[PDB]
Amino acid sequence: DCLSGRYKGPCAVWDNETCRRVCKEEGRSSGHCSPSLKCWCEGC
Repeated sequence: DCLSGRYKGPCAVWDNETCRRVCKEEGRSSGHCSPSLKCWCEGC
């Protein structure tokens, strides 16, 4: 998996879906948020 390259900011309980969409956009499985308020994209 990788970290989004288009998402930016922290990622908290209100940014997970954001990951879902941004990671979907790139064309991955979905974005998963990290305990380190980060946005991963899954399917990398």
